[PDB]
Amino acid sequence: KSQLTYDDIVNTGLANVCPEISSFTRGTIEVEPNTKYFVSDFCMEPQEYFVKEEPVNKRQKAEYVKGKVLTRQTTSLEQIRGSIAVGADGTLTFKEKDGIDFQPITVLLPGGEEVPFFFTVKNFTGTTEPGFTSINSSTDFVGDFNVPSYRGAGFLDPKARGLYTGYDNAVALPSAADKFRTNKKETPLGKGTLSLQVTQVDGSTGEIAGIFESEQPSDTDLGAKEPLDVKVRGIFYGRVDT
Amino acid sequence: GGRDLPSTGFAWWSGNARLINLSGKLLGAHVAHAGLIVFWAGAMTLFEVAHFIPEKPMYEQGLILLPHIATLGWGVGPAGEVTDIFPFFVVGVLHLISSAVLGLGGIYHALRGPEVLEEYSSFFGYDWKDKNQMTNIIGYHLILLGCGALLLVFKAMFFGGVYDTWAPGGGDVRVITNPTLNPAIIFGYLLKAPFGGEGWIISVNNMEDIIGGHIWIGLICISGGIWHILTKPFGWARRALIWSGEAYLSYSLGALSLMGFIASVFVWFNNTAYPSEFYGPTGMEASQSQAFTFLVRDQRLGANIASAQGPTGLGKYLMRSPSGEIIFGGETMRFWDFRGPWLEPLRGPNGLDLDKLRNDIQPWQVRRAAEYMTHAPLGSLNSVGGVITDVNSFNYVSPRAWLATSHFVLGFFFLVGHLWHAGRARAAAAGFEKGIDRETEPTLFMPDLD
Amino acid sequence: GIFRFILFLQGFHNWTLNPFHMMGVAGILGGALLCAIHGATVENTLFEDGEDSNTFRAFEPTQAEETYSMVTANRFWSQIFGIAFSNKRWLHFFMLFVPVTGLWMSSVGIVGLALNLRAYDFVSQELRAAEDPEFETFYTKNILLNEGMRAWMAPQDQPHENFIFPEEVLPRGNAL
Amino acid sequence: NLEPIFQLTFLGLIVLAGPAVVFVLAFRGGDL
Amino acid sequence: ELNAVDAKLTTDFGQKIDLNNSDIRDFRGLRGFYPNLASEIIKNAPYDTVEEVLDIPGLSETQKSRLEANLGSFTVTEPSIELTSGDDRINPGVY
Amino acid sequence: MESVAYILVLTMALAVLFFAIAFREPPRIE
Amino acid sequence: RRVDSQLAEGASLSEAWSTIPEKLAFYDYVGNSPAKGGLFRTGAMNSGDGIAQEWIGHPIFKDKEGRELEVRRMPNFFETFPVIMTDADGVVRADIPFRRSESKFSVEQTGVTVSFYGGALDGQTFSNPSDVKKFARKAQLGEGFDFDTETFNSDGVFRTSPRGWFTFGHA
Amino acid sequence: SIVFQIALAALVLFSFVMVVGVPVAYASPQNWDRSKPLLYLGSGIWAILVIVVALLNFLV
Amino acid sequence: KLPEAYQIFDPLVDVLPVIPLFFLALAFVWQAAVGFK
Amino acid sequence: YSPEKIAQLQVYVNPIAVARDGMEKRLQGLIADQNWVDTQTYIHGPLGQLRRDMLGLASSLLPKDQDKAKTLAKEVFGHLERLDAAAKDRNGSQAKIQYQEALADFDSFLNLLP
Ligand code: CLA
Ligand code: CLA
Ligand code: CLA
Ligand code: CLA
Ligand code: CLA
Ligand code: CLA
Ligand SMILES: CC1=C(/C=C/C(C)=C/C=C/C(C)=C/C=C/C=C(C)/C=C/C=C(C)/C=C/C2=C(C)CCCC2(C)C)C(C)(C)CCC1
Ligand SMILES: CCCCCCCCCCCCO[C@@H]1O[C@H](CO)[C@@H](O[C@H]2O[C@H](CO)[C@@H](O)[C@H](O)[C@H]2O)[C@H](O)[C@H]1O
Ligand SMILES: [Ca+2]
Ligand SMILES: [Ca+2]
Ligand SMILES: [Fe+2]
Repeated sequence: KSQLTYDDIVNTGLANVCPEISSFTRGTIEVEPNTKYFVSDFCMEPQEYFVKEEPVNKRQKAEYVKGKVLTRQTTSLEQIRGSIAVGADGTLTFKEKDGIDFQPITVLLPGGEEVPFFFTVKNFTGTTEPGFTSINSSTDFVGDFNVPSYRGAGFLDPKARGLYTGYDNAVALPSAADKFRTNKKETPLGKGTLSLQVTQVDGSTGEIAGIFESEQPSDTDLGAKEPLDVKVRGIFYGRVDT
Repeated sequence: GGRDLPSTGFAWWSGNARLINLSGKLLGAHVAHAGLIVFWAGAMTLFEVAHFIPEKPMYEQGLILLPHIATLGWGVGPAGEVTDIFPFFVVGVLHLISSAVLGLGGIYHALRGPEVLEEYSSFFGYDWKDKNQMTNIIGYHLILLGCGALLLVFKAMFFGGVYDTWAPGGGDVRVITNPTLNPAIIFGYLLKAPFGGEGWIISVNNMEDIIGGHIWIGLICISGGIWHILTKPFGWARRALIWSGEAYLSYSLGALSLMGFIASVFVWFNNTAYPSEFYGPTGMEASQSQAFTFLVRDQRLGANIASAQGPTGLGKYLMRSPSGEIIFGGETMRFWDFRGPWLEPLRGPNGLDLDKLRNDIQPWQVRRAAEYMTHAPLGSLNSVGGVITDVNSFNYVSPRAWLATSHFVLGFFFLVGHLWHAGRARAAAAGFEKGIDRETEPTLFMPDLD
Repeated sequence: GIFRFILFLQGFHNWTLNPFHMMGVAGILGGALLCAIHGATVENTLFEDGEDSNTFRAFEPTQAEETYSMVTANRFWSQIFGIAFSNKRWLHFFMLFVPVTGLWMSSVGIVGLALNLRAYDFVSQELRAAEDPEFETFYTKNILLNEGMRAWMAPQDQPHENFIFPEEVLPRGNAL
Repeated sequence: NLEPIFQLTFLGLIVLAGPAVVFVLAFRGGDL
Repeated sequence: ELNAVDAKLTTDFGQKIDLNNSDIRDFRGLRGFYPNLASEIIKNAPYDTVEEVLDIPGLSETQKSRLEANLGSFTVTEPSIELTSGDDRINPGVY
Repeated sequence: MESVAYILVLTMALAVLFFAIAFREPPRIE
Repeated sequence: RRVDSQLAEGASLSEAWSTIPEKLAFYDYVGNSPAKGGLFRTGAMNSGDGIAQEWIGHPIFKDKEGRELEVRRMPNFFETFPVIMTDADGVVRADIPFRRSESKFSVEQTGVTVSFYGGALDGQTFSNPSDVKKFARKAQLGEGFDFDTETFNSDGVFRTSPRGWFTFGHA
Repeated sequence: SIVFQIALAALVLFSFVMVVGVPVAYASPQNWDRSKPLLYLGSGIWAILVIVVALLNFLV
Repeated sequence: KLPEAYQIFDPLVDVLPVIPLFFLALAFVWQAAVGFK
Repeated sequence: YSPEKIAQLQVYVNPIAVARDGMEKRLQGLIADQNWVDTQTYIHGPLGQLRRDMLGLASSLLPKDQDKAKTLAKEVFGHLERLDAAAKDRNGSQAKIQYQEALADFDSFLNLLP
């Protein structure tokens, strides 16, 4: 894609694909133990989706069921700017700063349940094990990210109830308008855990690519339901500014 | 030639049908009508000039003919600003004067000259059933039509050029030096799907392709004219077609309906042959300009336009198209195939580029987006611009709206005319256009359906 | 004024949802359809009763003979549409019956609206959307449209009620 | 303005012309 | 039950300009705030006390005097993510 | 189960159409 | 009038509103208007709001400044109606806003309180804006009543009375 | 410059007289001998008036 | 606006584009003169 | 040119100079790094008012170097159009050539500036 124009990739689903380190090398981005490295165009391409089914029993294992994405090639975070900060103890810290760092995704589970979730890396701070002097195959950033509500506080449900907008009651039923717990919308801030395992480094250009595994809650519909647990696996790419 | 119902069988409201086999008077009707067309061109152009305010943009003044002249590169300079009104005036006057010559010739042939040309000349006399001569007429006209296309080519290449809205350093008149002769591109255009993202021939987006197309069109039309003069219709065509004046009229009506629908779509969607600096923004452009305008405002107020999720969960300013391209958010997601010379600088290989959207915006781009957004081709029939719920103080209806609506309506009514004359030509060839014969009604000799 | 009355009945009565109006729409549209199809069928099954292309001159008001072929028309529509009129008397009665019956049915519905007896809602779908915020139909969307119309039109349409609706209480979607 | 007067005068001339031609051709037994 | 923004409206957020939650249009009322100073305030939020809206890096004399002249229009409440997430403090969808 | 009612009335309509076309009173010239 | 006569005699607000017969208060409830039903809202009006159990008493809403506010009542034409409260000289002092980004007259902002006189809630004051809004919506429908919605699995949409059904059928 | 407007006014008035005269001349078969040369004269004079206006525009 | 040498016939120019409508109406006028034969 | 007229020309002289600068700076670099996507975006956006400006300037110059600046301006636009073709056809060779000739003809335009 490095030499492809917009007119060559449009309508082809190559805009939603992560860039790939071509030069197959096992390089190493050397690091001073007390500095900061900017990450310019971070991309995470999700490839696998898993939703924790909630069995009706309370001692059965939940298990993770694969889903099919109902949305199309709109599942990728890209053009993300981050920093790699090095602790005095060789700890590498990934700190995603901004970018196209979220994508709403809807998966279908077997049995006909639609599970949308706010796929994101917002405010991700991942740390490796202390003792690194280079970014290599062993680097694995593990940390928490914020998962904001899938629907904003400006969202309106089909009966025009919302959080800072819309009705606060069931207007279609004047006598029973304050019966429905769904009259109160909330948008609680969720948390995800992401791991970035780096597998390929191109030290001649500062590029890093790897695989990720995310764990995050799904949409709750302004609190209308308990969120499911979603597992996302895929590949990522980044460039480190030296 | 009979000029009454008892002598022709045609009533006054079908009077021009009395000219079907009166080739001289029919020729007169045709030349006088051509005169009407040229008269309107000249007179309407002179009206537009007399009503033209040179500094005010063309699409704000109800102009549809001066934009056509300006696209050809006469009377305008960079960004379409008017340099001289005289070329528009000259175009109008030359059409207006020629109109009189055609009016005279028409009134002559319609009133004074021979009613039938068959006797007078073998060259101009035609019988509808004489396939060789009718193909001769097709050929002579195909050679003049191809000559006209080559006239467009000559104007774009050797006589000052044409307006290229995509020109580097801003839109301007450009002389085309490398027109696209590659038949793969040119005819590939014909093979593109007529849906979003491809747009068939409506998606032609560079003057080099337009000019190379007109070299092909001139060449194919001239070749087809020569072929039709030196050949006769073959057997399969002699067997599948109706050979009569009304039949040929219906064929041309079908063709005209097709071209009218095509022209409607062309003016609505394409901003290359119809530059927005003359025709105003396309509706796709106005929507994208709105999204862009508030992208810039909110970014300047300090918002993160990349990571700002909207109330639905999709990005408020930026999102991904179903194929992943970075596009503008909101309902404008539908117009993400829109290409415009003020937008394309901010597009990267993956779509809209965050680095460009955060550092390379220009005041002319912001001004252009504001102007295009406030000139969205939305307006009322009495020319109250903007959305229909707005109050009466903005006098504007886009030229694109006028042209598209007009040519869709004309295309539809000409499809209706095609059906009217094609069915009538078929019935009249078969001999039951005047009704069912009582003695030999076909259904009386057909078995019952049950 | 009539357009206002029409929109008022939409926004306050959900008159399009009323089956009586629907029967009226069916009657008026079917009346138009019957008019167009009878006219066209008759004009295109005409007997060749004259020499001119102007077929209108080929009819005498006192002639005893039908001016168009009912057999040909019947076969045409039987093979095009599957069924056809075969009795002209029933055809012309049907042309009266359809629009007239539609006007009567719509009038019955309007009489219901005089008392605010409206087919305004489907309670099943209102109860579900009340309980299930993921549930949306075109019906619920039209309900929302009606609430918007009512709130934005009442103060000016009913100036005697002195409806003071401050801007903040006016229902509206996002942005728009 | 005298313009509304001139526009209406030209328009009246043009409006009368065609009917005048038909009237002259009918009065003088022309080939109507 | 009240949702969180309605409960916020029961507090001082409903009376005065809230430095941690009020959108950029609420600063239009103070002369010389919209857009630049309101932008800088919204960018350096949250604030623990109103007084420390004067400790924003890079502020000049005019902006400091302008903030001090209007300290009594300002209140500080806990940042509610129902008014901040998605850059709602710059564009809540109100035109 | 209201879905069953809706499908049943729609099916009755369509079946009436089929019978009215396939088995109509044959128009005869008398 | 009956309340004001008792007030003129010397009674207190709670004593005067206690003179109001529940039957009289019941007639002053929009759910009993025959112009609130539906063509296919079948059956008894008890299948809608429910069986009326008791008058909850008369709400008096006051802002933080002590201005007496009245909820503007739902007219027969409206299926839904915005909640608006006006003071004595007809100036809107409170409402339940739809958009709260720019709201200015919210119950929460304006500190509306409601005190009840007579009925079941006699001598109670509600300051929690949730319950004040609930009672404001109740006041929209006129005098407020407790309902039993279980006996008939009442759905919460008003029906019309035998008056309405008779008129419909005979017209 | 007033001579230009004189020529243009003459063109507009001769144009009206010809708009009147052309259809009457072509549809009056009994007056054809008298009206053919008048038709030629009108056409030639009209073209000359157009050319004179053209040139004067280029002289003023 | 028209060039300055032509600003005289401006009211004539404003009424020129309509004339083909008058041609369509003149067809009917002539038919009425011939009695719609 | 009178200092007061020199001032009136500045309206146009400013964007022209900004353009001349970036052309020598980023454009050269873009062409060097063969970033054709960016070369195209640069000559259509940052330089997207170059014609309106250069010509406005030329028209506003004294009626002696006016046409010469006009002819010079048109020359640059011609080279920028060949830069665009070259970039669109990934032709690094002609791209460098057109860039150099555009700057030469841009240099001469600037020499015609009082
Ligand atoms: C584009 C419009 C158009 C044109 C070019 C024609 C042309 C023609 N028609 Mg048709 N017609 C039209 C519209 C048109 N018609 C419409 C709209 C109707 C319905 C009302 C008819 C109804 C109709 C009937 C019923 C008949 C015709 C016939 C004819 C033919 C003979 C005309 C004749 O003898 O009239 C004679 C009329 C006159 C002498 C009156 C004066 C007409 C002149 C041309 C006026 C010109 C004025 C103009 C301003 C002068 C400018 C001069 C200079 C500046 C150039 C002629 C070729 C006849 C035919 O078929 O012949 C066999 C016939 O019977 N037409
Ligand atoms: C392709 C044709 C076309 C198009 C797109 C336009 C477009 C425009 N013209 Mg132009 N014009 C045209 C033909 C056209 N005109 C013709 C033929 C004439 C000669 C009369 C004029 C004379 C003219 C003048 C004198 C003026 C314009 C003006 C305008 C502008 C405003 C239009 C307006 O307010 O309309 C109002 C809309 C209507 C009147 C609606 C007309 C509805 C038609 C009649 C319906 C017919 C449809 C269908 C074919 C009927 C067939 C029935 C049968 C087949 C069953 C707009 C840019 C104005 C302007 O801004 O100038 C700068 C102006 O002053 N035009
Ligand atoms: C489509 C248009 C058309 C057609 C096919 C004809 C055909 C005919 N006309 Mg007619 N005529 C026309 C337009 C047309 N005319 C016009 C506009 C006028 C007004 C000036 C006349 C005036 C006219 C008169 C007065 C007479 C004819 C006659 C004739 C016949 C013999 C022509 C001739 O001398 O041989 C061939 C002639 C030539 C080869 C030389 C002329 C070619 C032209 C003048 C030059 C090229 C045309 C143009 C300038 C270039 C392209 C046009 C542009 C729009 C692209 C023939 C049937 C005569 C007739 O009826 O005889 C019985 C006759 O007396 N015509
Ligand atoms: C206005 C221009 C014009 C007209 C009226 C004609 C008319 C004719 N041509 Mg000619 N032709 C033309 C231009 C024209 N030609 C040109 C420019 C060329 C050069 C390429 C030719 C080359 C040519 C050849 C080589 C032949 C003809 C033949 C014919 C005859 C029958 C053609 C036929 O049945 O078409 C109808 C078309 C078909 C039956 C083909 C089926 C195509 C299917 C239906 C797909 C159609 C596409 C779809 C429906 C439309 C999509 C819309 C979009 C593409 C615009 C007929 C007299 C034939 C003949 O008899 O020669 C004397 C013949 O063999 N023509
Ligand atoms: C170039 C195209 C073309 C040509 C040459 C013809 C030619 C012909 N047609 Mg066809 N027709 C066409 C297009 C064409 N038609 C279209 C597009 C339609 C669909 C609407 C029809 C529908 C049609 C029918 C239904 C019939 C014909 C008939 C005829 C014949 C007699 C026509 C006549 O005397 O009209 C006389 C002209 C008039 C009576 C004037 C019509 C006035 C209309 C209503 C005005 C249209 C609106 C106009 C733009 C003005 C709007 C402004 C308003 C504010 C005033 C003649 C052979 C007749 C036939 O079959 O004969 C064999 C016939 O019955 N045509
Ligand atoms: C004037 C007659 C009349 C009136 C005003 C009432 C009024 C009432 N009845 Mg009684 N009732 C009546 C006659 C009447 N009834 C008759 C004749 C019977 C015997 C069947 C009953 C049996 C009955 C029972 C068993 C019950 C009532 C109940 C009720 C109450 C609720 C009404 C309701 O939900 O309606 C609903 C009405 C409708 C939904 C209207 C239906 C409209 C039809 C379907 C339209 C169809 C028209 C046609 C198909 C379209 C024409 C097509 C065209 C081609 C011709 C109300 C007080 C209920 C109640 O509360 O009792 C205590 C109750 O349980 N009624
Ligand atoms: C450019 C020019 C010109 C030209 C012009 C012209 C060309 C003219 C024309 C003219 C015309 C072209 C006109 C006409 C008109 C028409 C009319 C005016 C008509 C009317 C109509 C009506 C009124 C109708 C009626 C009726 C009838 C008849 C039928 C039946 C029915 C009725 C009764 C209704 C001139 C010279 C000025 C000069 C300057 C320039
Ligand atoms: C040839 C004629 C026959 C037509 C073809 C038949 C194929 C159509 C399959 C539908 C038949 C019913 O089969 C099944 O129905 C249920 C009932 O809603 C659907 O179920 C769906 O809706 C229900 C409720 O709305 C949800 O709880 C469920 O999660 C969802 O998937 C299934 O998606 C469908 O697979
Ligand atoms: Ca606010
Ligand atoms: Ca004028
Ligand atoms: Fe009939």
